[PDB]
Amino acid sequence: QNEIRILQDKLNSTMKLVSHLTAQLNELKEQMTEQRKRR
Amino acid sequence: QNEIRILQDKLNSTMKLVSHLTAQLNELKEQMTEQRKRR
Repeated sequence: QNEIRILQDKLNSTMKLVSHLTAQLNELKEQMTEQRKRR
Repeated sequence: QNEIRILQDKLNSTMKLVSHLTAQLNELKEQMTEQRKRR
């Protein structure tokens, strides 16, 4: 049961990592938009 | 006591996860605003 709780925490961490990846993609899109605006 | 410190670290991680969820919601709102602007 303690391992199951740890597994649930790991799943939450995986969800956070997925959100971080989405944030990184958004940052890349923002950087591309800034570059286009500068040009 | 060491477990209590680990629990405190886990609570900090949970707070970070909550902040990450808020950031994801903000990113979704930004994406919706960008879509509305494009339309």
